[PDB]
Amino acid sequence: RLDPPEAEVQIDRLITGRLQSLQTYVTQQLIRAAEIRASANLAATKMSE
Amino acid sequence: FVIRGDEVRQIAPGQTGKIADYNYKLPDDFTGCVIAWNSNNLDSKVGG
Repeated sequence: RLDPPEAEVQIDRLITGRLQSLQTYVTQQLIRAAEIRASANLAATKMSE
Repeated sequence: FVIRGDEVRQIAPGQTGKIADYNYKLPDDFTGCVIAWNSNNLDSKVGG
């Protein structure tokens, strides 16, 4: 629907939005992984003891 | 080159128009300058 010279702006907007979404998802995953790793360490300690 | 006085605008990068489409197109990322000056007195003939 657009000539590339002006469509680049829309493509950049979409890229920024999707990249921000990916970064947010990865940060949430990192925090959740830290929590689950703490739980797993507790579970291993409980198993051993 | 020589162009119609109304076509000077078409010389800007990333622009349409007959001249910029089929005669001479600047790259979208063109880096440089454009000079255009009236040459009516030196290029206009009574007979055309």
